[PDB]
Amino acid sequence: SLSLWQQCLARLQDELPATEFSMWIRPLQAELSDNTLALYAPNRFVLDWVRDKYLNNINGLLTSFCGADAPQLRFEVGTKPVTQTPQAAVTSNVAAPAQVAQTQPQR
Repeated sequence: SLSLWQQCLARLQDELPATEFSMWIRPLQAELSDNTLALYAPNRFVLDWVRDKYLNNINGLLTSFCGADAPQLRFEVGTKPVTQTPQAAVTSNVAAPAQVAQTQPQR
């Protein structure tokens, strides 16, 4: 019924008139990990900012809710990066030893 993010928002808007959070969260995408509220922003700037105020607020609530269950928060820039490149290699080897020959008889 209720989601961490949602609560975090209302809590921040209820704790104080600070509506800024609504600007540094609306365009962002929060992710619940059953105990970790991540935040997806278009850049790192927003993250630092949000983690500056939002964090404090959220944390206070997480503990104020239960304390022994107070989860954590995460921050990142959009979705993870992408990878895709070729691969190859080459090797070699050369050799050609020898062995002297002699008997050296006696008398």
